[PDB]
Amino acid sequence: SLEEMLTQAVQEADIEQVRQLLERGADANFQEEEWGWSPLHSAVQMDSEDLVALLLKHGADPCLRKRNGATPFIIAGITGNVRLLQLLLPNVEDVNECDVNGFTAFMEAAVYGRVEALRFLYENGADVNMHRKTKQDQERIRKGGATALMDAAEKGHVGVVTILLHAMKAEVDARDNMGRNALVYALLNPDDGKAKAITRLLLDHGADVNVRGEGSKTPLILAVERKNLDLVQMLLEQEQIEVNDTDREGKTALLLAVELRLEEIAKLLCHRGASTNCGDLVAIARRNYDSDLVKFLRLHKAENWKPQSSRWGEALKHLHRIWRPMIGKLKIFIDEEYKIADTAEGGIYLGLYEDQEVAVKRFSEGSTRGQQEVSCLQSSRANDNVVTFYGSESDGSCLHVCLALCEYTLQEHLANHRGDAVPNEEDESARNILSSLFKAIGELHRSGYSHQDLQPQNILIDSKNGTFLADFDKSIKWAEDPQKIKRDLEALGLLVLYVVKKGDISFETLKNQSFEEVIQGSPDEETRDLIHHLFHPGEDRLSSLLAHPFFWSWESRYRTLRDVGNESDIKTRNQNSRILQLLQPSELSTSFAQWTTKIDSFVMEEMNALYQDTLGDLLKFIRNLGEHINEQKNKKMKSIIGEPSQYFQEKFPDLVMYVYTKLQNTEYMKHFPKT
Amino acid sequence: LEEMLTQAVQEADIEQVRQLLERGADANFQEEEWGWSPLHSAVQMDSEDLVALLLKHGADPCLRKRNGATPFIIAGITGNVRLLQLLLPNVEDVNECDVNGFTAFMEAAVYGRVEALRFLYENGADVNMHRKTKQDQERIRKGGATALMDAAEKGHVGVVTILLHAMKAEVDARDNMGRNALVYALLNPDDGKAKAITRLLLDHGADVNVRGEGSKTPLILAVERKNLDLVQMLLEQEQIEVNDTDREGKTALLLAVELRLEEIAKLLCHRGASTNCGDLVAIARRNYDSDLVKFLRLHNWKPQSSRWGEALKHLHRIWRPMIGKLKIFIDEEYKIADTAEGGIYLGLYEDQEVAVKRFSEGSTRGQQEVSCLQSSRANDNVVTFYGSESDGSCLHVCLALCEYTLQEHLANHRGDAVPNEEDESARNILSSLFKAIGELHRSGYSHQDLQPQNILIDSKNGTFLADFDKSIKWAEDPQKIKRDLEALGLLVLYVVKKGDISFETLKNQSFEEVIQGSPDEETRDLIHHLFHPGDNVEDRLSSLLAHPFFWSWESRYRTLRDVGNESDIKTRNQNSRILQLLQPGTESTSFAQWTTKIDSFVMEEMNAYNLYQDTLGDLLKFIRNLGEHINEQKNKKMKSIIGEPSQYFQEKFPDLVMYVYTKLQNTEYMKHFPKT
Ligand SMILES: O=c1c(O)c(-c2cc(O)c(O)c(O)c2)oc2cc(O)cc(O)c12
Ligand SMILES: O=c1c(O)c(-c2cc(O)c(O)c(O)c2)oc2cc(O)cc(O)c12
Repeated sequence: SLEEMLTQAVQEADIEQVRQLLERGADANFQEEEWGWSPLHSAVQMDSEDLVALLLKHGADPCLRKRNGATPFIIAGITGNVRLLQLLLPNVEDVNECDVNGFTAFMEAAVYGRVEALRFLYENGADVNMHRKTKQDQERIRKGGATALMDAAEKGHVGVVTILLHAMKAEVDARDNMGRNALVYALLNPDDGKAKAITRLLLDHGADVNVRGEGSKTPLILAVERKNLDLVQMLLEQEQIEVNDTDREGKTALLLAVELRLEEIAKLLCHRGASTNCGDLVAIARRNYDSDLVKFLRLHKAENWKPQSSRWGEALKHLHRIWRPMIGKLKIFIDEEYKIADTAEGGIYLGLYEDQEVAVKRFSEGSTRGQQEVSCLQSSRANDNVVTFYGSESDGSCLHVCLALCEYTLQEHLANHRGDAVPNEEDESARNILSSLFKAIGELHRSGYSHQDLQPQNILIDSKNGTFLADFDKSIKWAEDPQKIKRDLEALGLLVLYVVKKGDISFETLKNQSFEEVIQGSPDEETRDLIHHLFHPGEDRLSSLLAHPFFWSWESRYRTLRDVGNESDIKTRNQNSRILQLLQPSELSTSFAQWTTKIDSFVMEEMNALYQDTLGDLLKFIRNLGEHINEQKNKKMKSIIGEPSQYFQEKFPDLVMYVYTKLQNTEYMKHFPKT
Repeated sequence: LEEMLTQAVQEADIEQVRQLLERGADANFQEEEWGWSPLHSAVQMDSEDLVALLLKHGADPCLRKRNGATPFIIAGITGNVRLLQLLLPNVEDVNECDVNGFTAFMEAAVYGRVEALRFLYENGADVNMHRKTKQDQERIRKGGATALMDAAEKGHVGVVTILLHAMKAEVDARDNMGRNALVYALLNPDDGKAKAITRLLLDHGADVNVRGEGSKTPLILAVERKNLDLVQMLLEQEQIEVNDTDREGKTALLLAVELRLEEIAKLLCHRGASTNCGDLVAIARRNYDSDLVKFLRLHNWKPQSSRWGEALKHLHRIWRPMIGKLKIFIDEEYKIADTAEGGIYLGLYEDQEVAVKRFSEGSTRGQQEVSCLQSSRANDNVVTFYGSESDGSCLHVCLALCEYTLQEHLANHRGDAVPNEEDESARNILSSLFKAIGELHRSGYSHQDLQPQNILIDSKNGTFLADFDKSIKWAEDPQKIKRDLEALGLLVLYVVKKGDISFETLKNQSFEEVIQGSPDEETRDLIHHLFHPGDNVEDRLSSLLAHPFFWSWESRYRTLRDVGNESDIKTRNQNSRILQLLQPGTESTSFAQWTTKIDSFVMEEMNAYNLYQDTLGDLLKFIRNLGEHINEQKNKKMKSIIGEPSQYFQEKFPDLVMYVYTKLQNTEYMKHFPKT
């Protein structure tokens, strides 16, 4: 706290407290570990001649570097005080000492427009044509290498540029590692006046005008985008300028002028020999409502992008063909032709995000619902079962949310494929859809968000039969109300029935039913138990419910009953054994009590070649039946049973649930199929 | 052709139009794309002759195009007054608006056509009419702007003055967003026109405490524009609330210090702006504004990654300027790895932790990376692509942050599994790579540089593909796909061998050398199929996901059991189909005379009735019979010798799984294979 009380004194500019602590034994070279600012650094920055002299009296190193490698001498280039530079010069080895990015004290006078500081460094040996030497990470991407002339032109300091070109013999056509001269840096100053002045100074000295800057843009191209006829006139005064130069996207200087509705600039470019066959300029000027420019062009007289979606395919071809203004990276047109669905605000339309097909949800930029949607999506990019979030683009008044384009809604999807499966077939599709919903909602909870509006319209299907969660305009962070999760689990239960019933029961119908009514509507015991656990849960239950026998295939259910019936203690009917102790409950009346009286009598006799009405002997009955069903002597028996998995679940619907319940958290859990 | 003759209207040749209108061309012909009739195209180009010539032929001046604007409305844009006169006696309402609510009066304001504006005023046009648009736009509070707002946005000082005085315009009118013309004025890039209109609007009583885009006040827009003149003009109003905050809670003074505007900040303090809305002194200090620093002196984010955790806490804590949506600082503390260009650093992209690969904005490899990523967003096993932000010279590619490289990961978990345990992790890694590379091919891209440094592991042990800086579209060269499958083969061995064999060592080996390095027959066969996928490669990676390499040891044991339970194997019917496929002709394999290679005690006890023959069929019967009875009480002695049966049979006869798989691959008995 002795060194730390001296850094507080320098900021308060109490000169006496500094003298009191420098004689008390405070470190003058003490660098704070965060950014490395020494007391000598902080004094020069705030321009206090007294504190810089007082600390230099106590041996404060003027070569002491900060985190970015800048000495207090270099900082004096920023401050611009000439007598601070005088105080530090006799203790500096090289005046061209640069920080880790290559910034010398000379450059810091140019960047900040410190003329009196710039001149002092000039006569004292500072290099005017010094390129910045930075680290090898920046060098490998052609960064750095700029001079003081470029720095001064970028900042628009007309005073500094004039002195460098005349008094200090600066190279006007010097290049950085990117290949850019000071002319490019000049046209980037938003002030129209300052840019005009520096351009004149640079052109008269011989700066190359056919150079490339940001986006392969020439100075002529930058002048058009700035909408400054004066800057264009100065450039076209050179005859060697290449007017037919193309930028990254292949747009020429003339093309951008017509696009931006600049009558005189477009006229000037044509009169200087710019080619008019680089685009349909007349139609562009026609849609701009520039009658004068349309006529002027009259007197001087391939497609390949293929969309991936099938439903929206032909519509995407049109949206790519037509011209639209870009909202950042998004190409969108608000029309009934490109509408996807209606929402509580703005609706959903087709769009193109970096030439990628996306579905666009629109919000008023002030809407809290828009914020809740974009907040939840950014956290669920790692969620595989949530629609892929591209980004958000603002037009100033409309919040555009671009999402992965899907073919049909879950409600629509179940309808379109309703006629595929015979009515008495294992519904594999229902398990694939519901499981992916468990994964989406489960991982969404671990991400701290709850959907709050789970309905089949909010569940989409892509072209590859994948199911995704979407429409988080009503989502919340469930930390604020921990028990609000129950709504998603309740809606998940209704979705289990909605999907099992292949969509025949409407979701509105399911919302108006009570819990007991919904349970009755389930066709089997596996669905009834699953929905119960969703309405009556106990943080990661949704992952644990993926092992529920609902998601077991009929072979896996058949395989599991076989494997239990192969237990040694069931086959020997060891009443003392653990396995029968678990299967011996208390409970109500099961459908497999006196199970011998409900099976075909022909099968009963051949298998007895001592079955009791216990559960253990039923599974033993399944084990012997399963291993031997295909033997020659059982061909007649095989016709009675048919497919055995369907047979036992048909005669005893509660069998799978009953075995699962008793063996859930036991050693015999190992007989369950792997999940 | 008859209606396509209307192309002459574009050339505005009067002779051909009069000649073809009597030839039978539709004057109201609307092209189906946008609905531009010949009368529409004429008013757009301002042709006095063609409007009269077409009005002679009954051309409807109320005929609407796609956006609902009549040729009369278009005349508001053109500004020719005699076109308005030619159409006025044939228009029901002068305030007829298009589908967005643009009337002929408003179209004169947007384009600054004063002579058109004056004519429409005295003929009944509504000056304070708000735009009535469709309910899609209305439900997001879009539209509703007036002619005063239209003129202020475009900066036409002439039109604003006439509207405020001669035409009784409401100065404090609000749109559906809640914005007045003053907000539309401050958005004009022209400094002069914005200043003039602001004075005209303020003198009439325009509300200055209004909110625009992003809850920005008029004062805030002047500060962000860096225009001292506009700030003084606004602070001349006494009712202005100077301490009003935008959406992000930034006040007028706060934004001024951040942007290094000395005098504006000084002016705001002299007008009563609060100084306790932020650490203003330090902000001016890091801007190197010595005078502004002196002047002011006189007056929970938790990262999810574990490895990079403490570093993300610092990057969120420190202040950095934003490169679009990316917060990044190039420092050794936040370095991840070095690349051929730019290296890899930590960053925050929309407050999310991301790994950033850096390129020069001109680099073609940077373009190939961002090109391949945009196509692989739907690929679950490719690193999640967040977005790309440009700093003007550096292409920043933000990707999902992963913990360790596959090479690093195998080392860190090398000590986990006892050497004689099923390598489950190797199957999870390779399968996800097959899914990643497979779907990448379906997306039309090939990796071309598959190496373990290009395979990442997230926090949840998930494996992802990355480093698409050398990817190509394989349509130009279809057979280059085999290279990715060849590198995939080396990855199969590299992952099975737990990384002990270096990848460079494997790249210098030949095909036959690499195959020899495989420790078992399942790996040996898989690697072969990747080196020889054939010219009909197509979707071979999907078909190889059913290869017994990805079968669990339980699934292999279950399948050999299930085959041994076939009726014709238990009865040893040599004529049957099942045995003909397995045993045709009178054997070279490790299970020939397999009865002589197992412990004699197990061999004898199993013989409890014809004994087991040295045929393959009885081996599967031997596995089935052993499996069903292994846990019986009287077999406790036998159980100890074999141990885990799956491990036993695959070790004594390594080719058993491959031999059964090969013989039953495309048969009815394929059903015994595990489900995929
Ligand atoms: O791609 C999408 C999509 O197709 C639909 C959609 C919704 C309906 O209600 C329909 O009837 C319909 O045909 C499609 O909604 C979406 C909602 C999102 O939040 C995000 C999307 O990407 C989609
Ligand atoms: O998240 C990433 C990541 O962590 C690494 C990485 C980490 C290491 O620890 C290394 O040693 C290494 O070489 C690379 O690379 C990446 C490469 C990408 O193209 C994209 C990424 O998202 C990552």
